[PDB]
Amino acid sequence: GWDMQNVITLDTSFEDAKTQVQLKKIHSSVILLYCSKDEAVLILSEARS
Amino acid sequence: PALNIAVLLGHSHDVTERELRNLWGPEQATGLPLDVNVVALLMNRTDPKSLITHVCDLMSGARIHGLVFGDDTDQEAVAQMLDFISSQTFIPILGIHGGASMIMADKDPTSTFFQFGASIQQQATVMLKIMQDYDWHVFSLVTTIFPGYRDFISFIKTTVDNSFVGWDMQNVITLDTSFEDAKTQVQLKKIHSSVILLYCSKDEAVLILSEARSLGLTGYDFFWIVPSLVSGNTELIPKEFPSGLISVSYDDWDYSLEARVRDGLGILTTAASSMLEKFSYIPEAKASCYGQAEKPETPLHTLHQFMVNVTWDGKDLSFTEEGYQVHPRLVVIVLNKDREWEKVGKWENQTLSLRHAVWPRYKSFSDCEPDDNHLSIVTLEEAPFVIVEDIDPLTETCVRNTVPCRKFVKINNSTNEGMNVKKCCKGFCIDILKKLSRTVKFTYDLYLVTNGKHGKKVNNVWNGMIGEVVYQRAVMAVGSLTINEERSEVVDFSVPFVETGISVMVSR
Amino acid sequence: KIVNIGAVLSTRKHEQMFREAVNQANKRHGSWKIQLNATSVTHKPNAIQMALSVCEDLISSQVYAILVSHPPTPNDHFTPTPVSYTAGFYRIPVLGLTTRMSIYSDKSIHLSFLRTVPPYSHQSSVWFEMMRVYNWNHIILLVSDDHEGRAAQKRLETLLEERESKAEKVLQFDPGTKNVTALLMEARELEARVIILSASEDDAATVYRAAAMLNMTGSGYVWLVGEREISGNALRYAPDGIIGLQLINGKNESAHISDAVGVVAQAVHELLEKENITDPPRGCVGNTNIWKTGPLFKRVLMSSKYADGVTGRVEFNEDGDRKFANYSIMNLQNRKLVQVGIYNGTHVIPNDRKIIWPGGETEKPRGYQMSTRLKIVTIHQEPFVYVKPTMSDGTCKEEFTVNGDPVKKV
Amino acid sequence: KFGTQERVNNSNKKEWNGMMGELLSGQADMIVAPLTINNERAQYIEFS
Repeated sequence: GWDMQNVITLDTSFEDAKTQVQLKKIHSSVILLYCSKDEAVLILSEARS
Repeated sequence: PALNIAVLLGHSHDVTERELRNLWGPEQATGLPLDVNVVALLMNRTDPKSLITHVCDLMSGARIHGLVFGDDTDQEAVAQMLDFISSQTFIPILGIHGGASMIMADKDPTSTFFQFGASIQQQATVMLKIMQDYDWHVFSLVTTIFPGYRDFISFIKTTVDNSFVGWDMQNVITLDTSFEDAKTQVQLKKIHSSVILLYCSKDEAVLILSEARSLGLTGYDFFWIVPSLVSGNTELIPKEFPSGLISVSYDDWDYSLEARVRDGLGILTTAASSMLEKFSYIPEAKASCYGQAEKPETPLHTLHQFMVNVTWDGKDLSFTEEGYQVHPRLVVIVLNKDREWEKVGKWENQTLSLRHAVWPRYKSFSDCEPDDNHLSIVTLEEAPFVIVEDIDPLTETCVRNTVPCRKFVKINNSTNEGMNVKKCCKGFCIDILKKLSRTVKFTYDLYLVTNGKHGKKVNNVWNGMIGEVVYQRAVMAVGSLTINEERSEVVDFSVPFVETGISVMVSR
Repeated sequence: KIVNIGAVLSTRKHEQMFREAVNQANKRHGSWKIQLNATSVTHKPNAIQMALSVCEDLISSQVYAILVSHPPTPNDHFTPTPVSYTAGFYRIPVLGLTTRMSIYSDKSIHLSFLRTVPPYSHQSSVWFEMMRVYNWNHIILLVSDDHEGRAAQKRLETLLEERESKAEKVLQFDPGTKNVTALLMEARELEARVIILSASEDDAATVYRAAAMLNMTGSGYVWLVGEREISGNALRYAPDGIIGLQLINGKNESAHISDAVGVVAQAVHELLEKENITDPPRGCVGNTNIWKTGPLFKRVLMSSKYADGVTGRVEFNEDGDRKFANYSIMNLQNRKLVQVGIYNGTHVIPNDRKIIWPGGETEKPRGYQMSTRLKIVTIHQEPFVYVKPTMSDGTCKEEFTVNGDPVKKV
Repeated sequence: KFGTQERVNNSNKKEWNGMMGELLSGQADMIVAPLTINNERAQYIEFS
């Protein structure tokens, strides 16, 4: 049993209106992230916030 | 006897003294045991020293037993000054329009200053009634350090804790510090799809709404409800206000200034009449504001207990102990797509009546994501599948295991129009629809069909659920719909979830 | 360049010392850039006289802030109310010197009203600190029906919310009521023994007399009250062992005047370096527009902290009231008042003095007394609770079971 | 009445009747009767 809840692509910037409603959709407890290290820092900071 | 009542208006209103006198002119037995000699006056603008001088001069010369003040500007500083003048001179003052109509929290116990407005408690009650009517049970609460916010939050919590609706108050947000600088954003980031009760001044509410738009909190399913404190001057609409911003206020469209003056004069006359019936006679006003009269100055008989139970022209304009109208003329307005405050609902005799039975979707901004997850669904009442019932008398909302559904019921056999009554639909098909909604993750606005009955091609025109679906008035039909060849040709059917043939039933 | 500061004071020497304090502040900050001209007026018996006088003399003088204080006459019936309204019209900040009334704490009524003394409602905070010291959990509130009682009750309840605790009861009585015996009778049956009172002096005296008459001031009871309950007539009937609060410089005028002048001067100096500063309106009549930078001035004042205030570190909270004031806990012994500790901004520290609780005992009494008279409620259920009428003798006839054992009846 | 959370007609406030009202109002400190325990009653009072 694999639960592909959603597959989100953060195409735009990581602080604007989009990529905030998208990140709110993650209700699961495990998140597989894939990006560059500099983008990983921003995404994880936003997730912490 | 003779009762002197002074009516003060500002220069902005295009109203003349002659018609102020005529407002108490036709002599239709308005005053049964007394004769009212209305004296009117207009001031160019309201500033303190002129206000005190005018009130004192009218008290001295005209010997007025009351006062009716109508202000033109929105200066909130006039209400407390009027209250202070009433406390000092024991002159019953009635706030009518403008700054005089701004509700004050606490007034001097010795003051007889009443206002024609709605307190924050009544605005909270009407907004909660709106929320209950549209099944917005889940909601949040964002406030600031603006005065009275603690009272508003306390009243909201008290009403939530003592309601059978089953409210879902997610959290209480207080952006006390800087909005876009400090940790406040983090709090604003933990709000999910629900109704946001926002309470703050307009200047900072613009910033709050702009930040919310920057945080993606202004989607199609986010409904912002705000009180009249922020929705002030209608003509001033900042560009940061999203469309569909539900608000409540005191109506200035229908309830005109002349009606306000007539109501105030009627209330004063009725209170004076009841006081004449109860007490001995109408007391003379104070001698003068000045002079420092050596006296307790408290009248033996006052107009406080007589203003509590007042009825005029069939309207119940009674006042509470604090000075709030028992039946305020509250109106519910929204910001439509044309960026203009449009009236939607009204609040009369503790009942809220709305023009829209079901909430229409409003595009918050020109760049808002188009609404595709909201589906309009037709349905026909069938005994085992779709059971239609009335609202629960206990909780005044649709009960569990049912869904809202609006039926367009005609007024009577004479007229051709009708009203949309929100009943509760349940049954097999409703359960299937709920499961489909939970699985596919789509919202719906269920509504019964009144044109036809199960669909029929007459004059090459379909009616019923088939007719509504084919003509794009709805997305899907969930009712007890039989899959037929012509219907399958006209519309696309899903897989049959229950086998229903044609059968013959007879008495045993 | 010249900046006017207005003042409404009680006695001529008060305005004289206010003027010399303004001069001292000007010399300290430097008058080369801006000169602080001080204008002042005495109080008048009529409130409308104040309303006209502030317009004719204070508003017409292009003042930036008005410092208001109570009159020499012991009357304290909302004396600074008119000024706070009139200067509130133009959002001109008003500094309350010795006004401890809490109705002004509501910024909704008074748009711009600062003060250097905490109001009576803030006294509740001190009582909460006592909860953390003597471990008292169950209390009775005796607030009044006026605004002070409601505000004090609300603040105490809000403070107790963080502890996930609530007061046992909140008894409310109308101001100036001769008979209050019913409330004390209702409070007597309650298990809690900690009484907190906050009302006017006459009501406090009436409640004290009723409590003394009802044997309410005996051992096992503790009384916590505000300043108004231990000053004046309320002192003469005050039972022994009560604990009240006194502000260190509550009745002092010199220190408050000096500190307020200093803080307003510092705020003016900090404000005048900003751009597009608008001078205050001149003349009460014919000028209806609000001050453009009035709200900015109030925000500057509320965000200004005095360095070395005579009364202490002057600091204003979000409600525009003084924060972190030194409270002296005052205890009544053998019909005399003695200090048994001091409360700083956050904590309470006692002294070498021994606290004498009511009843004469020196040991700290328990917060509440256990009630062994449990009031039992029961419903008539035939298989469980048979109910039978009694005879004229007061008890119903006794029966026996199949084993012969008597059946117990109550 | 055993006790049931009922909406009073005026002011629309939840109020408990019967033994529940007597216990919650302080007139009684203990209920000893065939009182069925459930979610609604256990929210406001504590059962042994």
